[PDB]
This record gives sequence, C-alpha cells and structure tokens, in this order.
Amino acid sequence: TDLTDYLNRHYKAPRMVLAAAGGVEHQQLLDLAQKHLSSVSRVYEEDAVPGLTPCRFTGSEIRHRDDALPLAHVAIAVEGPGWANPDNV
Amino acid sequence: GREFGNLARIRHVISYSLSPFEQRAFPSYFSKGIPNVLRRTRERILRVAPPFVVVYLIYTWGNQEFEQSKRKNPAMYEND
Ligand SMILES: CCCCCCCCCCCCCCCCCC(=O)OC[C@H](COP(=O)(O)OCCN)OC(=O)CCCCCCCCCCCCCCCCC
Repeated sequence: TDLTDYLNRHYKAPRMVLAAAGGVEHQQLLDLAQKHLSSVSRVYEEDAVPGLTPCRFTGSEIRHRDDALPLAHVAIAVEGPGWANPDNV
Repeated sequence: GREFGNLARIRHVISYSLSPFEQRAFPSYFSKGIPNVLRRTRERILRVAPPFVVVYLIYTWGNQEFEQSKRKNPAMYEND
C-alpha cells in the first residue's frame, strides 16, 4: 500500500518526459504516446499538490574511523548553485 | 615518530561535528552552566573543603593563643 500510494502520488503525467534519441521520427513517437501514454493520471485526487522545499546546507563533518581498511576516502564539498544558475558552467 | 596517523587503532567509530560559524558560542550558558557547576562542586566539596576549614580553625587558635601569650598574667604581683 505504501508503494501504491507512492506510485499514485509521484508518477503524474505533467512530471513525465518521454524522450527518444536516434533513428526515430517525432510524429510517429507522438502518435504512439497519444495511443499508449495518454491519460496517465493528471489529477492528484484530493487537490493535495506536493511542493518542493529548499534544503538547508550545513557546514559540518562526519568521520567514520575504521583502521582495518587499507585506503582512506575523503570528500570535501561546498554549497553548489543549482541547476538553473549559469555560473555552473 | 609520534604524530597523527600512527597513534591508536580505532574501529567502527563515527564522529559528528558542525562548523563554529553554524552554532552558538554560548548555547544556554547560564541555565546549564549553573547546574553543572553545582554538580561538580557537590562531587568535590567534601574531599576539598574540611582540610581548609581546620586550617582556618588552627590559624585562629594559634593567633589567639599568641595574643593571650603576650597577655599579662594577673597571678604575678599578687603576693606583695
Ligand atoms: C564516611 C563518609 C560519610 C559521608 C556522608 C555524606 C553523604 C554521602 C552520600 C550522598 C552523596 C553526597 C555527595 C558525595 C560526594 C563524593 C563522595 C564523598 O564525599 O565521599 C566521602 C568522602 C570519601 O570517603 P572515603 O575516602 O572512603 O573515607 C575515608 C576517610 N578518611 O569522605 C569525606 O569526604 C570525608 C573527609 C574527611 C576528612 C577529615 C580530615 C581531618 C584531618 C585534617 C587535617 C589537616 C591538617 C591539620 C594540621 C596538621 C599539622 C598540625
């Protein structure tokens, strides 16, 4: 039932892209999407729309010490700009 | 010979820390500082204080005994 609720909540048609690359015709793919992929859900069934929430970045540290391992892996990061900010480039 | 890297063998221990710019320097300073200081002083006061208490008693007794040692004895100059 948790899987059914997740499937009915997050597999909405406006949040879906049917992408094709290579030897495909766009009109044939559009006709096939009209034939098969039409009317997925389009409705959240309770007018309960989820919203994306910003995430707080925290300068912090986690150290998992286990001296029996032969090699050590260390990652150091700072906050990134996001997808839509052009200075990513 | 004795530096970071070869001090001890530690397995399966996870440490979590945060930036000093992320947290307060005085997080509930008085409201948790007062009971912690009270707990430390009530765990150590019976071991520490009674020697200094009897030093105070010995000091006062010695000073007053020296003061009455300098006091004139009235038993003298009584026969004549
Ligand atoms: C029998 C203990 C009964 C304790 C009752 C109190 C309640 C206990 C239960 C509730 C908890 C309260 C808080 C507890 C704090 C830590 C625990 C504690 O205080 O334990 C008692 C402490 C240690 O006990 P312990 O070392 O086993 O006793 C041997 C005594 N020699 O022992 C003490 O603090 C006693 C210290 C006595 C020191 C007397 C010193 C006299 C002589 C001083 C001479 C100084 C120099 C004089 C001049 C010399 C030259 C002329």
